Amino acid sequence: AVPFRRTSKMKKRLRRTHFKLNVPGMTECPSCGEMKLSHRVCKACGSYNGKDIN
Amino acid sequence: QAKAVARTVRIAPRKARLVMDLIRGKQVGEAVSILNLTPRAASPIIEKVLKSAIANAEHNYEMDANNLVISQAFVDEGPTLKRFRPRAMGRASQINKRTSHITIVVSEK
Amino acid sequence: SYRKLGRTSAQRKAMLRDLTTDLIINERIETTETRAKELRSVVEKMITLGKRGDLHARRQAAAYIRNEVANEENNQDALQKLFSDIATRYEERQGGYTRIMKLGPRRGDGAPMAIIELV
Amino acid sequence: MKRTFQPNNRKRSKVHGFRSRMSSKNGRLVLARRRRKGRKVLSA
RNA sequence: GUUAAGUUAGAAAGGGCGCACGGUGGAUGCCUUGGCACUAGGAGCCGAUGAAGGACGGGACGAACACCGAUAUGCUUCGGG
RNA sequence: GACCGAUAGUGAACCAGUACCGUGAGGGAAAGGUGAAAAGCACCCCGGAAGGGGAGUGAAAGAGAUCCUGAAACCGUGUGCC
RNA sequence: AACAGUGGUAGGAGAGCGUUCUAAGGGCUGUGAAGCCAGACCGGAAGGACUGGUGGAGCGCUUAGAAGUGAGAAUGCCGGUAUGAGUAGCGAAAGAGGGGUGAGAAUCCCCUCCACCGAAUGCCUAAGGUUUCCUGAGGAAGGCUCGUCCGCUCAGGGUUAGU
RNA sequence: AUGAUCAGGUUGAUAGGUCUGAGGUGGAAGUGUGGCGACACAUGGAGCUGACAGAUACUAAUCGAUCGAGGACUUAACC
Repeated sequence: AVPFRRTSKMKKRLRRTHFKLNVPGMTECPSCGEMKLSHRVCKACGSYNGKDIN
Repeated sequence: QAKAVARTVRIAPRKARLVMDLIRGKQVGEAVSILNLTPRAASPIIEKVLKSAIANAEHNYEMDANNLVISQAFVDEGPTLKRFRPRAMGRASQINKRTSHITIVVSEK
Repeated sequence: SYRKLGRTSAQRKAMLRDLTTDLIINERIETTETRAKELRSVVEKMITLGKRGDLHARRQAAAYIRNEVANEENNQDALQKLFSDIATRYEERQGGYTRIMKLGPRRGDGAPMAIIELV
Repeated sequence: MKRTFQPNNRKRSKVHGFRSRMSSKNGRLVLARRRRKGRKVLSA
């Protein structure tokens, strides 16, 4: 249970080539103005599905 | 052509680079949106200094909010805080608390 | 199946009882997603129970929900407030007395919050 | 799991105190060489 | 534009090699307040008339160095300036 | 001084026999450099600040508090070829 | 000119290269030295020039002398930085919900339920520690996360005995 | 395990409710009777039911967005 050799630079990058994290999914808010996630209520306008939520 | 830097903000540079690389080369007005809507540790810091970067237009040479894009931007290491976490068998292992420099250079197109 | 919520059955049951009492208390809950998903079904069977509204129903709902104060000036306890007001309000809609609104996750842990309200 | 050092001010000053070291001749040599060395805390 | 079987650029999730610009880190160069070894000279003891060395304390705020001793960041009394 | 020029030279060029370790005897470090002068950043913008971007001083700001020079390991960013 | 020779460990011999000082003579330098960085230049070698960029004051050459004089290895020593690897771990435990502060709230404060201990995880008080106690500010470091918070920092304040 | 696969996303039965069931536990409470009494009876195969199977638009699968074709030489063959 020990690394027998050091891992070289290209091996290190080649392992890390999948560890990049994906973008979220944005959608334009029902209330105008800004960006929001899908299926989340609006953070700024405070609305969802056209309806208003306090 | 505006530039702002972070200059040793206490955060691991790799954990910075992961959320940092996804805004490379796209329009700022939606880049700020995707970045404050992704939950990461680094997102408020890069949010802050990116808004400072676009904010270098007020008492500055004049550009405008639209037609403006990130040209190039990167994360650079700062000096590391040496810390010694105690460990079993009295071994006294050593840990590194890293700091990072974050660069944003933004130009109009 | 049904979720475990990261705790064994005793404090799990105590947890759900406490949340549903809170729901009847203030008709609107902010909590995480999975607590909301397993919350919905149980509070709405208590709503069916209150709609039934007989004495066997009173004792059954007493055996699960707990006695807080719900309208202090009338000293209305949660049981009687349920059994009088909310059953009379929602007697007509034969199911689905709950709504889930999802939000952005918390700063602390990225736990996905949800809005629960009774409607 | 009683460790190797229990603190006691009285026994400490009795067995390593300034009077205790000055009482002996050999302790006087200890004082002299420590003072020549220049230690801040010169005796216990 | 159908065959048919043949021949070939082409890519890049990423990477490799060169180039450029960075950061980190403090090597190198330069410098010296210090130190080493000596030369010539002086001096080669102090202490109950209380030593060596300390503790405490003293300043327009308070710490530490340095100075001093309830006469406490000094004083009297000769000289230099 | 055909002695050293800060991993050297005393352990100690720097509040060192200190910090620290040991119950005690004892052991015993690391740590020099802005500028000629602080003339050390008025004022504005981002921000809670930190930090930056401007304006100003200087011969220099890449000279802005380990601040002369800033090699290498290491780590990034664009790319010419594959 | 001719002839012959020219693998090589231990080894032995001869030629040299380079560094720091020191004298002698010569000169180079803010019109930019040393050092650094980059080049497709020169010699048989160790190496040595030239041209740019940085740098902002010292240094070559000639001949001779004197050396703390040449590093890749010693499980060498010191400093810095990689690899594991975004992995292991995050140190016995039941919270949850609403309000409030705040730039930011699972972690701070208020309230309601629930839970745990209870010959103790309660209350006094030794040894020991020495302000950690209280109040008001602050959140760079300490807090195995966060932290508006404290046993952290800062500024004050606090211990009264004839028994 | 996460990816992945599959069923679904408002002209829809995907999941959770509601109603009806299967099945399981088995005689709920509250009444009234008898009994001093612990109790036993009737109301009544009552009451309750996690995953199971049918219906039901009650609640949630909304507005969005992103990716993703335009095609080289010869022999046969015919526009």
